[PDB]
Amino acid sequence: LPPGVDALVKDGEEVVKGQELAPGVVSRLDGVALYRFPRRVRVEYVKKERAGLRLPLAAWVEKEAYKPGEILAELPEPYLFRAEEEGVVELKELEEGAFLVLRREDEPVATYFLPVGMTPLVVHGEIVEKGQPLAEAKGLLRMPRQVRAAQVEAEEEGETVYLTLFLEWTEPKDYRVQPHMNVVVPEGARVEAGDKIVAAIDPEEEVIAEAEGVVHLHEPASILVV
Amino acid sequence: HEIGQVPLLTLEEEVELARKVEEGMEAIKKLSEITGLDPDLIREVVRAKILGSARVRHIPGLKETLDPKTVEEIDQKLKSLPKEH
DNA sequence: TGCATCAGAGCCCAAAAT
DNA sequence: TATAATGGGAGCCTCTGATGCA
Repeated sequence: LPPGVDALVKDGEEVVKGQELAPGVVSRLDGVALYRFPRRVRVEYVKKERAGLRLPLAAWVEKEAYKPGEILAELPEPYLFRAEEEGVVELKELEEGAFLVLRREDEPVATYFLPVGMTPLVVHGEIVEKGQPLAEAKGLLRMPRQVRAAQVEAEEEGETVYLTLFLEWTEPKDYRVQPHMNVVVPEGARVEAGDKIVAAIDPEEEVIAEAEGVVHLHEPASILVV
Repeated sequence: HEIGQVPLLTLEEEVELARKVEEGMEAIKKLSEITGLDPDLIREVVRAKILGSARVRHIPGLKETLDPKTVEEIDQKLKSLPKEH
């Protein structure tokens, strides 16, 4: 496989003769394709966190859970979502959508979820006071493509709803594998904290799984079609 | 011409084979410990099964004649081991 | 079935051989 | 026993019989 080029088929996948393995590589025979030496291992780590939101009662659609992409609310007019605690902002941005985490000292005092359609008005490390706008929400706001809502609680205060969302999503981290290293973990494997992913000559440069997650192989050195 | 039919190794391919060879030797050591069986004898049974039925013969140092009867017994003794062994 | 092409088979004796 | 090293080298008659192609 040409350097930097990522494979079309995945390790283990049954393959017909003539099928395209890589952008410039076409298979000559039927059989099982096998990854030889993956250069980059992408591990999607499993995170389950409880985060809040407040919306105009008229703009939100009542559901017990939200699948990725599902419409969360439709706002007649632009709405300013405001902080309910004072703290410093830790902004953590997903593919689309964001998480916002307020902390005083180092103890987190609030965790907010900004779905898509909600533009942060704050930046990482900004000091905020109760009632000041964190994010502008304009038009239709929906769940991001990579993140779900497993449980949805709604409290009603005045003209607003406060959603307590139990959110589940995977955060990718990439690891580079050097020629003297071997991947000790299979494609689609589940790893816990401490589990070895890639092995090497000396204890450092080893890849140990940071927390719970699933493993994906990219950029193989070559593909062996058997 | 026969030499030219085996492709040369990539640095990656070379390290992989070398790595597996070293590890295989460490494995033979462990099987000696577990079973209380001769490491050399173990190596010939392992090697016999990889090379296939084609080559099976007595080795000058081994105390037992190495024939499909004896290699089946020892191979069946190895396969009688617990999963982690 | 009839015909080239090639591989393999042979090519004096005795004397001597410095 | 440890830089890396990865595919060789010389070459010059007649008849008979079997074998491989019209």
